[PDB]
Parts: sequence; C-alpha cells; structure tokens
Amino acid sequence: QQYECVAEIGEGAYGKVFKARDLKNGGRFVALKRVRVPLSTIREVAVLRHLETFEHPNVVRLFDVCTKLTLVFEHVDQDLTTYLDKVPEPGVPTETIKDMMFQLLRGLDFLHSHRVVHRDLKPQNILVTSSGQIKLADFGLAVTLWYRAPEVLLQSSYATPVDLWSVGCIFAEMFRRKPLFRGSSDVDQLGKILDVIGLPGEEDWPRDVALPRQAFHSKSAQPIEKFVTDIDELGKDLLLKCLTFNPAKRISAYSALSHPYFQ
Ligand SMILES: CC(C)n1c(C(C)(C)O)nc2c(F)cc(-c3nc(N[C@@H]4CCOC[C@H]4O)ncc3Cl)cc21
Repeated sequence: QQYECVAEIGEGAYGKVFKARDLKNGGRFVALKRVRVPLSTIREVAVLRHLETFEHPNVVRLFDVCTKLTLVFEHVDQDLTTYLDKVPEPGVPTETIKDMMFQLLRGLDFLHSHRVVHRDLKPQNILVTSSGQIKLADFGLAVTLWYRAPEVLLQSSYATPVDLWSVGCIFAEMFRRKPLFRGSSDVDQLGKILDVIGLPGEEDWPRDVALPRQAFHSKSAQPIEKFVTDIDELGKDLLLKCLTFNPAKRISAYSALSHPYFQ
C-alpha cells in the first residue's frame, strides 16, 4: 500500500483514525480516517475537497481522498488539550491566548463563509503546530456536552452560532486550564451554563421545545471574572458576546475577528 499505519489516533462513527507513514511523500506522518458505506457523504467529501482548494492556514490540509473511503490529512502532533496540559505555570501567556483565539476565529469564519458548521468544536479537535499554528480538524462529516451550545442542548436550532458558543467555552478554558461548564447530561449541562450566565428573558427562550424556562431557577447571573480570573476588560466583552444564550444575538466569527480585543 502507499500508507503504513503506525498507531491508532482514535475511533469515530463507524471508522478508525490512524497515524500513518506517507511512503510516497518522504514517510511524512499523515492522519488516515476510513469512512464506511450514499450521496450525502459523497457531498460531504466534495465540500471538504472544495475547502482544501482554498488551503486555509487555520484548517488541517486534506492531502488525499481514496476509494470504503480513506481520508488522508496532514498530521499535527498536538491538540489544544495536550498544549494546555503541558503549558508551565502560571499558564498560557496573554498574547498566546490572543493569537490562538484569532486563528481559531479565522478558521471558523472560513468554514462559516462556506456554509460549513463544525458542530463538535472542542480542544481535542483544535490542533496546535510546532510553530503555534491553530488548525481545525474533525469536521464536515456526519460524549462531551461541555462545549455544546444551549440551543443544541434544548434541541431547537443547529446553525453557525453553535460553534461560537464552543469558542467562548474554549476561550475561557485557555485562561482556566479546565473546562468552564462540566455538565454530565444535557439537562445538567444547561443548568451549569445558566448558573453563570443567568436565566435569559422569556423572549430569549426557544419556543416549542421540551424544556421550559421555568424548569431552571438559576436566578441571577454571576460575574465571569470569578470563573475566568485573569481575563482583561476587552476579553471579558468578547467572551460574553460568545456566551450569549440567544443564538440570533450571539457574535459571529466575522465580527469577533474585528473585536477591540484583537486591535
Ligand atoms: C482524535 C480526534 C480529534 N479525531 C477524530 C475522531 C473521529 C476520533 O474524533 N477524527 C480525526 C481525524 F480525522 C483527524 C485527526 C488529526 N489528528 C492529528 N493528530 C493527532 C491529534 C491528537 O493527538 C494525537 C495526534 O496524532 N493530526 C491531524 C488530524 Cl486531521 C484527529 C481526529
């Protein structure tokens, strides 16, 4: 074969991910994902090959697609989790947090501009290069709810704002070095969220959903500086705009890119 598996990276629905040697390309390490067997998946791979044409700096490269289906991607040694685990005290430098957030928002804006939603953005799929470059991986194909948006938990809407909530969760975790909302179920997750952001107005609660607003009594919203201690005034504002309950009022990746926090 042209690829030689050396280790298992992970397991997905229904497929395994393997670290492989690209024998025809200098034995470079590659991530091989096998997708089992449709037309929707054919379209999904077509979107991924199209996004590759733009070769965005903040998205993992798709080197090859073979025919059930093998997806060959560039290998990145570490994810944001392993970076946050190994970063020395007192934590990630303020300007490293800033740069990585801009790169994440750049890759996110790229995907949203091409009508692609990640839907499972988490430090495990955010890859960090030896040069410190953020690369998005593990998206475009069809459990941890710590980054799941409230409208996904409530089962009402599944648009792009879902990823911006995950970014707000990730932004907070870059300072904390531990997840912001560590729920253990959809109802626990939403409760743990509303303890911090407060119960939203009745007009901001999704209509025709199973869980009503009155199923929670989180009462008032607490200051974020308590849960994220070293955040600046501008960072606090960007973080709040991401962690907005109502997805229509939540900042977009495009307007987050222009926030004064990045000036
Ligand atoms: C693991 C997970 C995020 N993952 C999943 C599933 C479906 C399991 O969630 N599919 C994945 C996939 F298609 C590719 C990668 C990927 N991984 C690396 N490197 C890894 C990063 C983690 O540390 C070990 C390194 O070797 N480099 C490049 C890519 Cl693109 C990760 C995937």
